[PDB]
Amino acid sequence: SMNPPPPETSNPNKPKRQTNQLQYLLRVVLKTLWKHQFAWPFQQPVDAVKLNLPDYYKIIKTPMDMGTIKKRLENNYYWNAQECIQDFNTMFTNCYIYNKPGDDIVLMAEALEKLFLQKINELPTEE
Ligand SMILES: Cc1cc(-c2cc(CS(C)(=O)=O)cnc2Oc2ccc(F)cc2F)n2cc[nH]c(=O)c12
Repeated sequence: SMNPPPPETSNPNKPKRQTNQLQYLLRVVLKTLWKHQFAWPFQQPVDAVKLNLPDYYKIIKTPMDMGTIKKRLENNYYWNAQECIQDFNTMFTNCYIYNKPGDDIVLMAEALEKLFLQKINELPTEE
């Protein structure tokens, strides 16, 4: 029932980096997913109390959401782009585990996941 604390977006002891790939993930990949018509449920941690989903955090043990990912990109929380990509893949996998196929939320996540994959199919490089 209770909402756990949301995932950290800053850690003074974690080594940070900004790469061109990470800057792209923020400016292009995240901000394009953000504006999609299906993005709104994924823009903040799932509020199990508001939604009356006391089982949500009983089943989902590594929560993740694009709002968290956004703040992590903006705080250069990540070391490389694959760390970020893994937060996206965790967010989608969470949705498919907790829900069932055909659910409206699942249809939303599948659409987002395909757009996301289009956008990271080609990332930039550094010289
Ligand atoms: C990942 C995620 C996000 C949400 C969700 C989040 C918010 C925003 S907040 C501040 O209240 O948490 C509102 N409604 C939601 O549920 C929906 C339920 C039907 C639907 F068609 C569209 C939804 F967005 N849910 C709900 C159930 N399962 C999930 O995996 C899930």
